[PDB]
Amino acid sequence: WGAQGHRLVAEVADARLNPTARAEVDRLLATEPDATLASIAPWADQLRAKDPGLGRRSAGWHYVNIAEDNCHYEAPKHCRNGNCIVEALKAQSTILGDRSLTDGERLQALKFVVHLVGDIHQPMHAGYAHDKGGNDFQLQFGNRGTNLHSLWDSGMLNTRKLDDAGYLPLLQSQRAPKLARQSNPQRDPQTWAEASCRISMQAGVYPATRKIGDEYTERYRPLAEAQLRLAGENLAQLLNRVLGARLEHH
Ligand SMILES: O=c1ccn([C@@H]2O[C@H](COP(=O)(O)O)[C@@H](O)[C@H]2O)c(=O)[nH]1
Ligand SMILES: [Zn+2]
Ligand SMILES: [Zn+2]
Ligand SMILES: [Zn+2]
Repeated sequence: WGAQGHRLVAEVADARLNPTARAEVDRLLATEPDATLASIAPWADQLRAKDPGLGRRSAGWHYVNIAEDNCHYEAPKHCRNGNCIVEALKAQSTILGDRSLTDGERLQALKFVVHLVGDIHQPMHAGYAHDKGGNDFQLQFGNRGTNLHSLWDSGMLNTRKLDDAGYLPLLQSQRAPKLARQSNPQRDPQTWAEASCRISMQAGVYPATRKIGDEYTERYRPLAEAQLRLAGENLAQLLNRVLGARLEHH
């Protein structure tokens, strides 16, 4: 996603934290001036500016392109050296949960988990390798040139002309998605990447022409918005497992 999609995933999740996860998230955020779950959500995309070395190391962590393999993930083939979103989200979830680490280490992991649960719910972050997740599929959207990747990351969301405060309650108004009955931080990333890949391959998501407009928005913007809600609910369920496992006896 672009920055707004990332912040909205985090805003959906933030309100769904259990009291233990609320307190631990707040404690980690308090170590960095002005940090909220939402404000840190775009951080991992900003590393060319903020941390070039980490930026180069983590660039591949934002996606996993499995559509040519019919959305069936295989770590050795699709994720050599762990350099993809499935294995990165698993590892950052483990790091985040490791209470023996420093606040700085666990806050960095939190930044990645918040971002990556967003990205693993963006269809075009789990799509074709051969066109770089739709980045190479250039098209006209209304009167403006873009590409299929950017259309899904932000172009459709931008059609609402809402700031986060306007967009958030719209996402919250949707029918609740059915989640897994339990969080499994090591197994759910693959599930989510494969589901996102299947959307990238759904009929019409790749349009039959290179000139689209309101018909495309009206059909697929609801699905992008459903994916933001789902990502936020899945992020809260994951943080509740990693950071909120005990109320009594914490
Ligand atoms: O197939 C691709 C290629 C790139 N990216 C996004 O673009 C960023 C920059 O990739 P690159 O142009 O530096 O390889 C990645 O971190 C990722 O967020 C994708 O989502 N899918
Ligand atoms: Zn993104
Ligand atoms: Zn993207
Ligand atoms: Zn990203």
